[PDB]
Amino acid sequence: TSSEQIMKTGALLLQGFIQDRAEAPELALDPVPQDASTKKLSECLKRIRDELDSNMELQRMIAAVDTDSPREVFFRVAADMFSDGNFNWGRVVALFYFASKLVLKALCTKVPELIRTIMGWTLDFLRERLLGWIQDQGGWDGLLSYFGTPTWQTVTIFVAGVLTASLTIWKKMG
Amino acid sequence: TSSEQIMKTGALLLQGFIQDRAEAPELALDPVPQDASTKKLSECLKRIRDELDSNMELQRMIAAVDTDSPREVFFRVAADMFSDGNFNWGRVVALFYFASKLVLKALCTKVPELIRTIMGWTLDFLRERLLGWIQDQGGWDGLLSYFGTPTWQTVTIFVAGVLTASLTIWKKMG
Repeated sequence: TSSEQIMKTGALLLQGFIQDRAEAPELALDPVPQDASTKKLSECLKRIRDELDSNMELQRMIAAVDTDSPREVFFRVAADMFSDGNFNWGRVVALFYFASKLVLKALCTKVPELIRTIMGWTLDFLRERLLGWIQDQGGWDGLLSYFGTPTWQTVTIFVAGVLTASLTIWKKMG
Repeated sequence: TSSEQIMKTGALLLQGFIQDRAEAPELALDPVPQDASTKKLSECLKRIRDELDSNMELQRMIAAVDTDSPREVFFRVAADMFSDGNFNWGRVVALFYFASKLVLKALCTKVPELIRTIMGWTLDFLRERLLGWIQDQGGWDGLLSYFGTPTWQTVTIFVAGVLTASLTIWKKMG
């Protein structure tokens, strides 16, 4: 519940979204030693991550993102997504899911320098805008509770609900 | 008219019945971005929802439901309500109205974990038993047609007619 701890687990999770699906090996980021706690979180998020991968309306919007000049697209999404001073785990999770495919959309266009670059922005944005609220949720473990074991496909609708809804605004305001 | 679309609008409407009247903010479900189409549906259902709120014979039966062990009461109602392989919008609407107050009857007994849980069951039941028929009605927009603008208080009688009639059977078969 020290920033450190939250930052730490944060990168770990973030990296989870990424390396699970897909590039100079010398600059690679050595996998972060998971333990029990962060095991169930990641075990969970990969379950979300595929229901989301399977949401087309989201996939469409995702497809509409600047595949290789995404500095601005990320920070404007992240801004709007919490533009209301509230926070739920849905929102956090989505931001993470979004960042993930930002990468996969760049790895495909083969610009691996940015793995780091994006992982940078997020965890930055984590610290600047969320470290507080998470700290005040007893840390990440709350996020498990956000996902009880039958209600997968339901929350996921609402969680894509917001992410789509925000990409969409970006899509029109330029 | 893809399941997605129908599922989507489905949650949106469902959530409409609920959050319009009334609880850990961290697990909250972020409101689903409405558009024009689903605007009139929800604009409509809230008009039904109050004529129903105002039907006492229904309110009585509603009062007789297990306030906090409702897994079975819901699925047995939903079963009987379409136990005849026919479908009208009245029936659908009522199922939705019922689920709504199931929640409000639980929020009052302060068990907010179940918001999700019930929203789960319904949209499940939506998919398994209704996605077909709605798909074959050109989707939800048909439901508007079920409610022409003078004949409010009439259909509502028949719509409560069925819902009461089904709770009633549950009330006796145990």
